[PDB]
Amino acid sequence: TPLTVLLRSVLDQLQDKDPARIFAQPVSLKEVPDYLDHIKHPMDFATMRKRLEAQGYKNLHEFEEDFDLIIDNCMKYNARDTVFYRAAVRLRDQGGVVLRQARREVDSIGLEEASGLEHHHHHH
Repeated sequence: TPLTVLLRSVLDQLQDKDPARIFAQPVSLKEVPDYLDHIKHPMDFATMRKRLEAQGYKNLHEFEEDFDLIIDNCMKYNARDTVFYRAAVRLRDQGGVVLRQARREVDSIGLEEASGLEHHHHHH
């Protein structure tokens, strides 16, 4: 469907803002045993991918909410002076540009035309 196509393109670009794959898979309790003491709703790109594949996002807003979980959880759990926190800040800022442009396109030119534009932009 057009919505899956749009969200797939957006998710691919969001992951490009995470080149070291810090957010690509769930945080492991084996490596981070106290994670769930601070984070109640873990989220990661692979989990968003699965939800996408199954048409589990009603619209862009629900998709943004999952992206926000990835960001907010990382800035909550990890202290400011860490590699994880800084990577979350870059993903928040760089991905926010992507998300606001995608919403802007859907609202102005329609979902199909936005999915077409998101599959290959001519500029950024």
